[PDB]
Amino acid sequence: WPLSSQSGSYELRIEVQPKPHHRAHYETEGSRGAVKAPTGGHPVVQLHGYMENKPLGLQIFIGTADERILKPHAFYQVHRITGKTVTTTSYEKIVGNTKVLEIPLEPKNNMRATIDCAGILKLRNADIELRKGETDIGRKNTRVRLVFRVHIPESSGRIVSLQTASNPIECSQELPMVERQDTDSCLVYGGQQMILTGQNFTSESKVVFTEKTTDGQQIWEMEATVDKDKSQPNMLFVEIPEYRNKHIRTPVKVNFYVINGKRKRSQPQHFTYHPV
Amino acid sequence: WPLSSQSGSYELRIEVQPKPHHRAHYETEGSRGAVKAPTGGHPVVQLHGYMENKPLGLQIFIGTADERILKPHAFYQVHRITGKTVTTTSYEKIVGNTKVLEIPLEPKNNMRATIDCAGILKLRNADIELRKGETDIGRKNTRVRLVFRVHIPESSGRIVSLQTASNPIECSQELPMVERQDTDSCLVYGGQQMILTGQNFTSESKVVFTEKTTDGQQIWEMEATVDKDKSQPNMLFVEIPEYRNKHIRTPVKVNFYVINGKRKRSQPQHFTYHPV
DNA sequence: TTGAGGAATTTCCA
DNA sequence: AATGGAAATTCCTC
Repeated sequence: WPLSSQSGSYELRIEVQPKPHHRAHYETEGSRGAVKAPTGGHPVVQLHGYMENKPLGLQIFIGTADERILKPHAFYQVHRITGKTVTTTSYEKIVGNTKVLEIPLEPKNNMRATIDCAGILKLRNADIELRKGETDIGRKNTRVRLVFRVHIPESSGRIVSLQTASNPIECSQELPMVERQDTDSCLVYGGQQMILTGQNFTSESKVVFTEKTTDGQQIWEMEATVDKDKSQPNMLFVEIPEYRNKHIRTPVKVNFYVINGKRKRSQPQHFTYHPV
Repeated sequence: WPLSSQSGSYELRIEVQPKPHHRAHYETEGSRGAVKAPTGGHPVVQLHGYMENKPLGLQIFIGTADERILKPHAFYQVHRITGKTVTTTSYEKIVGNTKVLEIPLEPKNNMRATIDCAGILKLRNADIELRKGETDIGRKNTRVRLVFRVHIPESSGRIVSLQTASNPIECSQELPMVERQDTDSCLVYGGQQMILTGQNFTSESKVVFTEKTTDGQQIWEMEATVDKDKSQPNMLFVEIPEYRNKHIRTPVKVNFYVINGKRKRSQPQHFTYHPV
């Protein structure tokens, strides 16, 4: 529905936001999986002020993230994952030019709902812009927001319709960047703390040290553990790794980079090791 | 023609081989240009033993590079560039399920021909494998060879058919990273050699030194020439540049970075200059 | 169209 | 079914 709503006398809140990224899939591919949450779980929606003992139907559809008139995204449609097992929530498929998922919000769970039945299909830019009426374009526009709605019936006969939107979700298959290093060196034993000040640093970021021969033959590689804290979206706390040879009589130049998965390595950062 | 030939009593030789790479184009795009030669010119084909004063027709078609039964490539077709001007050779378009270009080989030029009217179209994998008969596949198979043929008529009535093939031609279309510096300093005069050990280093890589005021106003910038060798995919040989002021009575801190085009600069690398 | 360089979508694989 | 990883084929832009 293009009309905007909010959170009237009660309140519909997203208790658990979905990961910032989520590669969507095409009709040409097979499901690319449900929208997952950073916690390794799934996003969670909850209706608070409801006291009655009647189950409502939470509605889920994919909407726009940028611009600003929250509306169904023309190039994305929620996908009903048929989790023969993994699925913890029942589903239903409706329409209105855009597909909508309806999951039950039951008081049994304190009107709380785990969303692990929602995927993200991606229609083909051409196929869309090709239909009479649409003026928006797909190109470069792949940000999305999960939209949740509930239609609360009050004994008085009225219908209160709340709605909420997740944070933005990138839906396309963005690398790390280091600007400053808390420390520049340390000695063989390691231990000392190094705080990296940069960008794109996510909870899934990794830091690895490496040493190469003047040619390029990497002879050393070791992952230095990041930190227990949520760190920061632009700050990492790395515990300098130990070295492979404490018995050095001259400092040793090495490198360390930040990586986010596979094809996501930051430029090599310089770091030296002083002999005992 | 699937049948193989060679170089009988005369000889058909490629006097100038085509560059190893050449991004081909789709019917969906516009010509991506004629096949060019490393010399900046174009490939050149020549028939030697011919003495008669009659022009023959050199035939050009795109064939397979790998495997080994030199044959028309099913996913590539020569493209007749309509060089309203740049074109130095006339052309003709034939068939046989595969398109063939026929350029004239005239004695005026010593039966020599400059090939600057040949491009490389790329049919769509699906569109091909979809036709009854073909069993080969496009996927990962994008190597090609320019094939040239001549049909030499001998007064005796016979027909001698020679043929030759260019070297293989790749037909298909990420910032630098410095991990180690061979040298750390040098003095004003420069000259000394510096070997950079990193990644992504391509033949088109450049190295520039720079100096800035504590604010950021860059007052010095000079490109230090790389090296004649193919260097390495992870190793560069830079000849330290000269400095702008030999008359310094104190060392000077400067920087140097590796760049691949425009938006491809590596982090600034530290380097100092000692006074005479 | 011609002629490319540089990406962003779609399709494909293991 | 669910994804991670790429090749392919469109798309922009000048």
